[PDB]
Amino acid sequence: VDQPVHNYMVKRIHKRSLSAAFAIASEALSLLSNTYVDGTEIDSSLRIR
Amino acid sequence: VDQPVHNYMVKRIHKRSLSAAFAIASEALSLLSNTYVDGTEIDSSLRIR
Repeated sequence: VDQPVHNYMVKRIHKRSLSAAFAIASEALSLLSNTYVDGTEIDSSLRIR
Repeated sequence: VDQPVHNYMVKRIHKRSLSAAFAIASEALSLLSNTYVDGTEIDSSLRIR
């Protein structure tokens, strides 16, 4: 004679990641570090670029 | 980890041409360049031709 069964299960999460890079040039940092000092009509175009 | 890439290309023009010929006989030149000397009934038909 049989009796009904109960099954008990358990699972565990798995951790992953994503990574994306982002470069910048040396002249880009040099043009982006002004701190309200420059502003001639030739450096502004390079900063905008 | 990978970082985005930009590309720059430059293409130039290339020059070609077309040529087509067109001939006029010397008799037709003598007919067309009378400079107000002809005008009879038989020169007019040759000038029209």
